Amino acid sequence: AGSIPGRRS
Amino acid sequence: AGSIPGRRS
Amino acid sequence: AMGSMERASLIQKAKLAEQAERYEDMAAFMKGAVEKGEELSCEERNLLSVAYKNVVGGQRAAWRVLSSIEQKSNEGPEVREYREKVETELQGVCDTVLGLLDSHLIKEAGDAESRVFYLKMKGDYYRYLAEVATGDDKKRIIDSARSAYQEAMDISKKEMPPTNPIRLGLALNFSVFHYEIANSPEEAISLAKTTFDEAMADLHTLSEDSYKDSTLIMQLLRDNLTLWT
Amino acid sequence: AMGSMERASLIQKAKLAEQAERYEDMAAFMKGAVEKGEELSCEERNLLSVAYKNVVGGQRAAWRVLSSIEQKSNEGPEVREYREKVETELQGVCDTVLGLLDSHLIKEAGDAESRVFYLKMKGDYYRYLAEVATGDDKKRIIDSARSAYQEAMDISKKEMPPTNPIRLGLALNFSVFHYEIANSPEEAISLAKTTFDEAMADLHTLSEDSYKDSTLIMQLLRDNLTLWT
Ligand SMILES: *Cc1ccc(C(=O)N2CCC[C@@H](O)C2)cc1
Ligand SMILES: *Cc1ccc(C(=O)N2CCC[C@@H](O)C2)cc1
Ligand SMILES: [Ca+2]
Ligand SMILES: [Ca+2]
Ligand SMILES: [Cl-]
Ligand SMILES: [Cl-]
Ligand SMILES: [Cl-]
Ligand SMILES: [Cl-]
Repeated sequence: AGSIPGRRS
Repeated sequence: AGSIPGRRS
Repeated sequence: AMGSMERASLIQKAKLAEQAERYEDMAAFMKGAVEKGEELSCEERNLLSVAYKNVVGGQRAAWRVLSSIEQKSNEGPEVREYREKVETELQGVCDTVLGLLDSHLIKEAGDAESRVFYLKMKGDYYRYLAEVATGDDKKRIIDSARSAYQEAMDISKKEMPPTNPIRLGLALNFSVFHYEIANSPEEAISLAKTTFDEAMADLHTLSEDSYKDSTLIMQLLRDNLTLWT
Repeated sequence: AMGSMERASLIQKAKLAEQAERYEDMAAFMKGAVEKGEELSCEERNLLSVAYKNVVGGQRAAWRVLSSIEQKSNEGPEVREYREKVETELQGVCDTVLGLLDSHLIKEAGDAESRVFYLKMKGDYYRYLAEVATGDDKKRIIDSARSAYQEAMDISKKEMPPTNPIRLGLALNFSVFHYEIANSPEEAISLAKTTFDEAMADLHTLSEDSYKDSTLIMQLLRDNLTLWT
């Protein structure tokens, strides 16, 4: 189950 | 130019 | 720690650290920027979020490796001790982020896009605390996560279109909260389905670039539904 | 820092940290193990080497990103300042490793396999210092790297078979030193070719598992030769 990856910005 | 990766042991 | 550095230099160095994949530095620079006391712009909020998500993401991955080893051994004290050390470090990072949100990002956030963003953050970092929680407070931590997510949901439904990427990512993560933390898989599935369908019906209003942003997160909802059903 | 923890617990936790990809922790645990004062076994030497290679590998990658940005901008002080911070942190890690080798790993290393291993390490961490060096000491740092590699080469040629993986990896890295640091590409190419050919001629003596270990490093020599010729 994936949350928002949110690791690139 | 690659040295010994040496990152896994 | 960053008190003597200019706010704009902190922001510039957070961007550099992101390029260098130095996420611990990135988070410290963004912590310093928050502590300057000014509100954060949209871009700055994303820098804050990306930095701590990477830091705690590495801690969570390590904790899961160590928890798995620890469980296999319960079928010396070193594995438990080291899992505890990593767990304590993770909790400290979550507490630091929650402290920034509470002092004073959330209370100064008046626009829907900032307020929902920070409350989603609050739900996420309590969710990370809940992942490792066992004792007297696992239930209170879970309810703190739920309450933050719920307030963010209520605002996002009133103030944002169904395709707004922050609204979609909030619903994605709240559905993961339901599935993984709250033992409510039916609520997780219902939320992800309703979120996906209401976004689909709003896509016709979007530009080409907004369409790309929204459909990317819709695919993440669909990936979860495929895994859950 | 690790003075109160048992040596065997430090070693066990270094292995756990490797599994958790927590290389900073791994290096601190192995630093503590070295500081117990006992010699290191073959496996323990590898743990020490893997830990610091990962730590400094991440620092080198970050330094190169930041150096590249800095050079583009020279065609505020933030990029230079942040590159300097990363550079200082890298130099401190290299100095820490060199300090462990000097106090007192190298002087207590009597067997060829340990002595060549530590001297190769010494050459590698001076090479990393040379990569970022500019001022009064770049030449002395380069000669320190050369001297360590040379002593290791002399021992490995006398005491180890041409297929020994430590002998092959030493020659690989000394050839990279020649090519990248010493501005001697012909010496780099000659060393890699002679090392490869003398290993090839010794492969017939090896077991299936030793053959795999040796041919893997021979392929790295060949990859460099392909890039250099
Ligand atoms: C929590 C969260 C949700 C969505 C995103 C995202 O993909 N974007 C892209 C374009 C607009 C940005 O504000 C956010 C990130 C985090
Ligand atoms: C510097 C260096 C050279 C070679 C290796 C390596 O591949 N091995 C595998 C089997 C024997 C080990 O001692 C070393 C690692 C580092
Ligand atoms: Ca100022
Ligand atoms: Ca003891
Ligand atoms: Cl520990
Ligand atoms: Cl405000
Ligand atoms: Cl800096
Ligand atoms: Cl000895």
